[PDB]
Amino acid sequence: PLGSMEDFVRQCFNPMIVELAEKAMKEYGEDPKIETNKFAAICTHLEVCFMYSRFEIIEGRDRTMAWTVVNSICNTTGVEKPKFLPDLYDYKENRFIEIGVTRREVHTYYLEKANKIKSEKTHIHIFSFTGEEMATKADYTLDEESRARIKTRLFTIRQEMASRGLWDSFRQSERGE
Ligand SMILES: Nc1ncnc2c1ncn2[C@@H]1O[C@H](COP(=O)(O)O)[C@@H](O)[C@H]1O
Ligand SMILES: [Mg+2]
Repeated sequence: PLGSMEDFVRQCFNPMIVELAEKAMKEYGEDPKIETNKFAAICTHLEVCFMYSRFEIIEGRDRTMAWTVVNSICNTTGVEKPKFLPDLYDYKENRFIEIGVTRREVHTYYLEKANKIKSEKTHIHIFSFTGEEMATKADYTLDEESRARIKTRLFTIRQEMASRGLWDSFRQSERGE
């Protein structure tokens, strides 16, 4: 009763999500059949981006199209150009957003992300599988039920992993970037 994380991924995520995630892994020479906890994390983070998004999706795009979209927004608006390539753009609050989904402590992950991107303008919003969240300046952007729907989906993933004996490994395998 330990299942295959690959089979879980292909069965419990939307195929559009799985295909984007495989595309993203193959781009970096990681194999979805091998690095399966990573495959699941990737799909989960994609699904959160899509649920969160008013918003232009950046994550999930081919890197040349993602930078085209970033540059196009930056040279249309005032906005500072990110050094990395965020997840979303918010046309309302006029800023890029980095979304994180973590199996570690949310403050730890948040500050890792803040330290990587070194931006005063890009908003960071971190979700955990425990239902904890942390967002830049305690500005949460979306309303309560929209964030609750994201947390609920995270719990559903976790329980469905547990059901297959996949949670233990998945939850223990996250490293710093
Ligand atoms: N569409 C995607 N393309 C590449 N990596 C992704 C995608 N969705 C999720 N991920 C993974 O989920 C997190 C996304 O990276 P970041 O956008 O820096 O939080 C990292 O764990 C990524 O490797
Ligand atoms: Mg991203």
